[PDB]
Amino acid sequence: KSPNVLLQNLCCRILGRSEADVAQQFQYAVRVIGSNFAPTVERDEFLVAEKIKKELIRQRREADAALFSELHRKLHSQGVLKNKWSILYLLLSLSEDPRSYATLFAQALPRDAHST
Amino acid sequence: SITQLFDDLCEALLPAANRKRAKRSLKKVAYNALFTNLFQLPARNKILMLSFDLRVGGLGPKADRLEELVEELEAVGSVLDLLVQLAGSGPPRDYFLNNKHVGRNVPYSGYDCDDLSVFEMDVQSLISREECLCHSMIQETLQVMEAAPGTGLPTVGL
Amino acid sequence: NLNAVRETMDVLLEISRILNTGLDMETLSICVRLCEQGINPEALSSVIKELRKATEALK
Amino acid sequence: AAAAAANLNAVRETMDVLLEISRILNTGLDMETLSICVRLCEQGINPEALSSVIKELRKATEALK
Amino acid sequence: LHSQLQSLTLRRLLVWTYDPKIRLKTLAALVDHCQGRKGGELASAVHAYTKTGDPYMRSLVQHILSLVSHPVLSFLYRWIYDGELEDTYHEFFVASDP
Repeated sequence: KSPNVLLQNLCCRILGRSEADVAQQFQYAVRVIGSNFAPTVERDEFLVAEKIKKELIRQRREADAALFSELHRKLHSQGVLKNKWSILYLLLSLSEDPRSYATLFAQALPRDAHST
Repeated sequence: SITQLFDDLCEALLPAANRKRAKRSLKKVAYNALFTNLFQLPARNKILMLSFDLRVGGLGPKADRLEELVEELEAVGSVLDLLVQLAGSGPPRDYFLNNKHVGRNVPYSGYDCDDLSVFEMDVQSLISREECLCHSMIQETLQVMEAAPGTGLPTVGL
Repeated sequence: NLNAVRETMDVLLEISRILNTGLDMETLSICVRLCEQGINPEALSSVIKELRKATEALK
Repeated sequence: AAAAAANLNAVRETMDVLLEISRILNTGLDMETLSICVRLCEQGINPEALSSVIKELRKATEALK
Repeated sequence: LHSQLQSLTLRRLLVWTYDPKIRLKTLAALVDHCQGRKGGELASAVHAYTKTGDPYMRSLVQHILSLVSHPVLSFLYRWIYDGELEDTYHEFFVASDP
């Protein structure tokens, strides 16, 4: 498949509809994804890992912070995943707490220093 | 006049100069090919899937225009479904562009170096066009100037 | 009405110009009026690509 | 043959581990949706952009329900 | 620019650094017009650079003003709703007498 036809499956998974029904949202999804396709920050799985541990520790869930370290190694053990930074950067963003300031802590590099 | 609208179509695609029997034979190719498909999904979505591929390779505002017309063409659906099929068959300034130096209230940006990098490619393609011409003009005539006597000449072929 | 069906036909040229379709202004009014009859457009995509194919064998 | 069945196994593994990282992080995704977001991220796509979309379509499916 | 030196030449730099020859022309002449000004008198001498019309400069300086005039609008929103002015250095235009 191609990312354009693949974006429409997503709009049919989240919203329960057929592609002939939902076409205003898919018009908004091409606006955002398109023109924002290239990755904007330098890619490294190390920094994104030390932020999913720092997050599960912050919820007093210190046991799952050491289980993730064993699940993140298995990803490298099999080796069918090319971009492991992206899929973790996304899974971290959609994370909800079952139950502030971020310019102090470590952020990804900007990629503007290089002549892209 | 469906039996005639196929006869006027066959005239336009006929390139101007036997022009009296070719139209009779080309009307066969029109019918021999029309009934192959007949023997053997929304409409606006197919445009967006082509709108996406526009924005990826640059040229954003053009893609924001293609969607601007199909929104007013609503207030016919089977016509745009025909244009999306032939999307790839076709044949191969404005100073008020980025120009942070003109405006009424232009917002603070800081250096970009991503507009000046795509403003030297606008020039590099110019010097690379007027150089292929001089490669496709001295070649088209030196291939005839230096050959066997009487090859490129049409009067010697009589 | 002919003023309306002129505008609706004039807008439709641009979306066929940026989509890079070889259809000029004359072949468009032919195909628009022919599609207006009720013929299925999935077949017309094949006749134009073949008429343009046999036209190239002459040149 | 064989190398075409050994790849279908090494993909069902990884798609099962990514589903574990997905639940301990409490993302609302499920096994069907998560296979779409993985394919997209293989071609190369901003996860800051793709996640804004999912954070929006899930934010509009409630106004309709 | 340094990553490409490993190609660019002199005549290629002139176009690369033609714009930062202006921002480093306003800033290097914005710090001389306000030399001895402290407190609000400085936020009033980086505002006398907005009456310029040049759409590239009037949209740069009109941003530095939006940062320099943040502390001034911090005393004002303090000396209006709470009436407790506090500035060891004399900046606010409301001077108290012990």
